[PDB]
Amino acid sequence: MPPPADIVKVAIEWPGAYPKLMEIDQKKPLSAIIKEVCDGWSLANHEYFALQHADSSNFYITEKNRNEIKNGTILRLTTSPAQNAQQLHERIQSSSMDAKLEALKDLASLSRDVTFAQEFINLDGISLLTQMVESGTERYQKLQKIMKPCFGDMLSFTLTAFVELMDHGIVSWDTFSVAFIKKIASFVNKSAIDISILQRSLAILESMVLNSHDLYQKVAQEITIGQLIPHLQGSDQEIQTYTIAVINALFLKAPDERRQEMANILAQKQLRSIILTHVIRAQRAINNEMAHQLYVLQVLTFNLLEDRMMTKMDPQDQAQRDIIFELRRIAFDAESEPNNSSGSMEKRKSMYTRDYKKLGFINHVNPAMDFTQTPPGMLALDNMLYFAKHHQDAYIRIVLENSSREDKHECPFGRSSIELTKMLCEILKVGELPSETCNDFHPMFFTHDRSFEEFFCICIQLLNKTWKEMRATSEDFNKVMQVVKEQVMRALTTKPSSLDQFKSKLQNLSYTEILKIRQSERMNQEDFQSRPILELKEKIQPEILELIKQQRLNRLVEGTCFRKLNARRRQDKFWYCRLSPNHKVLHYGDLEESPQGEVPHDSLQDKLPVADIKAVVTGKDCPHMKEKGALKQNKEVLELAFSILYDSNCQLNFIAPDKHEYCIWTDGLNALLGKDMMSDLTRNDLDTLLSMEIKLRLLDLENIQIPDAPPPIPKEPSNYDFVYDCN
Amino acid sequence: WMVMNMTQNRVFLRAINQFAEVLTRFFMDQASFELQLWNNYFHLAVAFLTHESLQLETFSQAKRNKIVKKYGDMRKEIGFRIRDMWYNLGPHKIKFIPSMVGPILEVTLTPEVELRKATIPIFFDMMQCEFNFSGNGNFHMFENELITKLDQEVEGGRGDEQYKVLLEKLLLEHCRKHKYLSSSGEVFALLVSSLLENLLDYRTIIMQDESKENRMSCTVNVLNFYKEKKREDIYIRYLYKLRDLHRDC
Amino acid sequence: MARWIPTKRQKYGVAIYNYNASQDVELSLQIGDTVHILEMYEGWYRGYTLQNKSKKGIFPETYIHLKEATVEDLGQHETVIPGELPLVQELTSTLREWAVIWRKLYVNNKLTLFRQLQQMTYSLIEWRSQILSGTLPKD
Repeated sequence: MPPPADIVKVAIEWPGAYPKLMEIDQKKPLSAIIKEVCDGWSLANHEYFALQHADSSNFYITEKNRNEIKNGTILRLTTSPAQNAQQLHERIQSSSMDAKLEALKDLASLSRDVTFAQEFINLDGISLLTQMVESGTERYQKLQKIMKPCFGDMLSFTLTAFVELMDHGIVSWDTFSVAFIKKIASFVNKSAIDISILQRSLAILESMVLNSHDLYQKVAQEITIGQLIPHLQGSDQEIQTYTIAVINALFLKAPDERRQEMANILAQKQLRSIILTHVIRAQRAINNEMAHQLYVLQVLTFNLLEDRMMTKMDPQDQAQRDIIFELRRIAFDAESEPNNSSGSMEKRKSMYTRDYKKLGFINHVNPAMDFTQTPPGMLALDNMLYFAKHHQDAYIRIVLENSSREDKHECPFGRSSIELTKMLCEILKVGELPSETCNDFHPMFFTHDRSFEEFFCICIQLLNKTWKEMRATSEDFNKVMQVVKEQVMRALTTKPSSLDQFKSKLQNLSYTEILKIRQSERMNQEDFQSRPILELKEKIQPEILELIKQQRLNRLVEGTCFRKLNARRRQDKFWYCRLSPNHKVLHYGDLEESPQGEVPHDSLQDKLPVADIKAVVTGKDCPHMKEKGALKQNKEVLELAFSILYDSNCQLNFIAPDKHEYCIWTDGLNALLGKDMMSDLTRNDLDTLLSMEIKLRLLDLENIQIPDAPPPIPKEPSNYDFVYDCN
Repeated sequence: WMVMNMTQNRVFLRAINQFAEVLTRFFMDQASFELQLWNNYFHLAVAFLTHESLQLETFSQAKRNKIVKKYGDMRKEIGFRIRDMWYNLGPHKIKFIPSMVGPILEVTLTPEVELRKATIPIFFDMMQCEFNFSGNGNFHMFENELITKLDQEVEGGRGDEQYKVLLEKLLLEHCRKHKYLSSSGEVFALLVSSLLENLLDYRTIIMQDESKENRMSCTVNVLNFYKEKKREDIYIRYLYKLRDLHRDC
Repeated sequence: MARWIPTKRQKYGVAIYNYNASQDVELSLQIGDTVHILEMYEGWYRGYTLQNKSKKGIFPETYIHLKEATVEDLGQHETVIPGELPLVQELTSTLREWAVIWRKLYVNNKLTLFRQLQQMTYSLIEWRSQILSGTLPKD
């Protein structure tokens, strides 16, 4: 039984005054809330107060978004919005400029409501604004040179209000007049405007283009390519994004012929070169808006290719026949005599059949039957023309290559090109509306104005190289498709900058080494620290430490040669300390010079009670190092001190050759004590053994990502009924 | 080339099987003659049976899994063929004894159980046949060297305790399957099991730290066994070992 | 734990991480704990773990990665390229033997042999991760 929620606590503040509390129920109409507030506070004129939120939103209470009301929030009272509108209207034509400034600032800041905007517009606000703007054309000129900054800021606030009103669409479409466009044009034409004013003007222009088409023609009549290029000189990324967005708006609702015209103008101005030298070479904070700009410019280039490739090339065109004749002349000047250029059509058909029976074409009477399907259609003709123009050496090599293919696996150029074009259109999502959240950008599209063609040429050349290396067959079409898709995606993820460097790095890349090194780094970091991975190794540590201790004890059983104390007067310094094969007793004592090692027998001190050993002091606490008489040891053996203390009066002080053997011995002694190890070698061994074990165990999860959150526990039947018998 | 070895052992099994089938074809009850070659025949059969076994492959379970997946254990069918041949063999088992005693020991002490379960009744059959032969007297003549060879096998390191227990269960069943001589056989088997666990203790302590008293008690137990069973050879050799240990202590 | 159906398309039961101790039969399962499941349920799987083939353990479907592939990787066409996944599974068996190898490698100090074995097995796992996906020419 949840407690009733009809009672809540809310304090309604005042500006400069201390709070008073009341219980407010939002289910009842706002009229009841106002009546109860006035009754509690004994305030008359209930229609002259309202409710607004004093949080970061600074909005009033609405029937749609009153759910943000939560217990314990700052809420200060304001006057009713009707009174606010009335005082703003009174102060619009007041005698104080500071009052006008603050009133317009508040009006612009609190211009984020729709219904209150409806109420204010019901007071002929839009008409009054239009009248004061039209009559204010010559009014502000006298004081323009005096208060340009404040006037410009007020204009920016009013333009922001205009933009948000248009976004809500409260103002009618036909209410737009030429005065607004003329004023914006006058603002643009001024050569002493700040960067912000230019950005706002271009935003207004792109909004105008998005609205209709004839106004786009009007603004384009006053748009020159020579004025938007200086905007690129600015190092600010925001202005670059705005200019690119306006450029895209120029390509939105225009005829395709004018699209081609302005594309040719851009090419003759070489816009992509200055773009690459300006925005590509910048190493500042790239905005996702610029990524959207790159994506939409890529879409524009794709549409500029489609509107000329969407049509079907008629096989009956004599001009098409002449074009393909010239193309095959400049391509196949190895098997075809030059005399056929001015010859008859019989030799033309003979060359057609003899050169297309080697290129996977079935029909020999109508060779242009394959040119009626798009994409790409005539794009392949442009690509082969470009090959003949620039890659004539490679073109001739390819011409002499496919016709000489004696492996019975000749690749149909047309079919392969069509398949690759289809795959590229599918991966690049050709024909879909721009995304509102995705911000993928390819900086390599700005290297050339014909960048997509260069990309396709590099792709097909790489495919030809890989296929020549592999000598593929007709049974691995799916393999070819998947490998080319994977390599294209991997190339796109690398974010190249230049075409030649991109193509070189295509060959420079290893066989998915990035994934392996990333997996190794992630595993190492998880070993250092992770929630769902690190606990796995530390969860299971029963065998590693136990077998490490067993190894240390086996090292103790075999033993070695030890050293004695103050062995300078006919005292041998070679002796042995062997652990029992039952691992309970120690055999040690005075022995002789033994280079061989330990001699199996009973020593002088053949007994050592391991249950009576308290601990093993390591370091300067060894009693034998504290002699002040004549048997002082060297400071060099400060790293070689360890004593087996027992009886509180007898000490078993031993001498080690170097560091690692002493570490082994102290690890063995603690293992006898059943404690943690104190050897860097053990830590050296501890990491790898766990690393080796988990490296062994991770193969089950290879090719499968491991979720971080704990998987849920799905329901199970309560009964243990076995449909299939166990065992 | 373990694969070469296992293939060779498979074809060895095939050769032994065809030997058995041709022997059944033309060495029946009419051919009571020339049966001395069966001695060396089964001698070689066991000599082949005594390699490539569970403890040989015990190093890693993967070897056992792969061999049971490809071939399965062959020593099992070696024992099965031996036991069915002995079932079909005939009443001339008396001459087998001084020869057959040695070979059957290793299959007696197999690491496995199930084939040993199926094979144990051969001891019941040979004991009743020993009574058939030795009704004109006693029949120590198998059990003596049986104990001796058991003695030798455990000294080689193949003794077990729960195997005894299963032995005792089986021989209790056999005594229930038999008549008044069952008491004789069962007390003999009591001696057998007690001495076998005696030597099991000996082997499990001869690897541990020397204690020198449980081993000596076990040795005097084996001395009681030998003096009661009218045998002296291993008795004198083990008292020699006792004298050696005394000298050492 | 009812409604269990025989199935042969789940022999490769891939875990996620150390499973909770909610079930007594279930433990902190290791990464390479492939469960050879012989029973099929909508949201759970009980089968034989690799470490203990004689003990069953009921595992959630959300904890089980769907692997229809069997040891025979051509009957279900799981192979990225034919004649390669048998190599990967025999390599898995090889490394499961490497387990007992390094287990027995520490009984005796084989420092030179141990270090060269470390290098060789390092290259081995490197090449296995490299060829986890087959997309190279046959040579």
